[PDB]
Amino acid sequence: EPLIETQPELLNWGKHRKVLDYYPVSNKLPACYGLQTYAETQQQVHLH
Amino acid sequence: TNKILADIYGRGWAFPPQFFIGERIPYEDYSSDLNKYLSEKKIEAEQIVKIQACIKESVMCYDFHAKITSTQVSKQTNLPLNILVTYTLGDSEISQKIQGVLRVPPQFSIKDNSRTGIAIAEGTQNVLQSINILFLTEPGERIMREDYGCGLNDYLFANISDELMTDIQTHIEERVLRYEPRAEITSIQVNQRTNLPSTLHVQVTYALRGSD
Repeated sequence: EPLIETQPELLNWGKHRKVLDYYPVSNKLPACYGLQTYAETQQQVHLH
Repeated sequence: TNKILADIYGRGWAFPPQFFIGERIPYEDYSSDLNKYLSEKKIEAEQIVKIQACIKESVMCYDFHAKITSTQVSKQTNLPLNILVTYTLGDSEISQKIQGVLRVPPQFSIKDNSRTGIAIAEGTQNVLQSINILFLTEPGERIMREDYGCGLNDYLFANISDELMTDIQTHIEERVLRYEPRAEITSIQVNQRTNLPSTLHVQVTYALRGSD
C-alpha cells in the first residue's frame, strides 16, 4: 500500500507591491507655478 | 460697474496664488454697544442713523454680502474710535468680525490687514489673467489635461524671419480661440528688440466677449 502523507495547508505568499512608495503631488504642477526650482521668494515658500 | 463685469465673466483664484492672515482681534476690549455709548454721550439723535449709515456703507464696500448684526466700541478709546463690527454673509449662519476706525460728516475706515484667505480675480482681471496662464503653460505639463497650453517653446531657436513672425502670430490666434472663449484677440504685433537682437517682443490686444 502506498504511504499517505498529509502536509499542512498554506495560502502561499503573493507578490509584494510597493504601495508604500509615495510621490509628492506638487511635482505634477506646471513649471510656471515655481514649485520645481528651489524656493527663494516668499510666494514660493507659501505655496509649498 | 465692477460688480456687473464680475458677474458676467466670473470670479476665481488670482495667479500666482497668494495667501493672507488677518490680525488678531483683542476681544477683551469691546464690551460696550455703540448705540448706547453714543446715546449716553448725548450725541444728536439724527447722528445715530447717519453714523450707522456710514458703517453700513463702508462695510458693504468692503464686502457687499455683509449684514450687520452688532457693533461695539473699544474701551481704550473714550472719544478716533475703534469699532469691532459683527456681520453675517447673506442668509447664511456664518458670522465674522472686523475692526474699524470711526471719526466724528462721519467717516468710517477699515483696518488694512483684516481679511484671511486667498486673493481673487474678478471680471476683466480674471480673463486677462486667464490668457496669461495659457501663454506660460506648455502642452503636456497639466496632468490629465495634456492638450492644454499654448506651446510657444517650439518656435525657440528658429531664425528670426518673416516666416517665424507669422507662425507665432497665427499660433497664438488658434490657441486662444480653442482655450479661451471669453476673450477675442483683435491685434497681434511681433517685433525684434533693438538692444537685444535675439529676443522677440509680442504685443497682444484683446477684447471681452459682447463688450460692445
